[PDB]
Amino acid sequence: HMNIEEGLDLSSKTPTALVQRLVPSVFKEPKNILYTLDAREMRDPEHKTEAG
Amino acid sequence: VASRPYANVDAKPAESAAITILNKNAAPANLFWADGSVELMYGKLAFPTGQG
Repeated sequence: HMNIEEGLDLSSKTPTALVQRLVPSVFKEPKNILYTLDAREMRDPEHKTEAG
Repeated sequence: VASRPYANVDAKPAESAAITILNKNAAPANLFWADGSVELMYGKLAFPTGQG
């Protein structure tokens, strides 16, 4: 973005400073789900299938 | 009355009927059976393949 300046002679005027603004974009902490099945519970495959 | 076909003893105990213990001393047992009463169930726990 720029300043406007007025008149024909600008020798008294500060030129516009170019400012190279930057927008950050960042990952969150990863989101997870945890469950467990014991070696008895794993005998029924619907537990893994439905929990997945 | 519905229990009478399933009866296993000839009479109900008398009031304060005495108890006789057969194992007067500690002793090792000799075991007897007719086939089909004494059984082992066998099962397998679901230890997963491919995982770990």
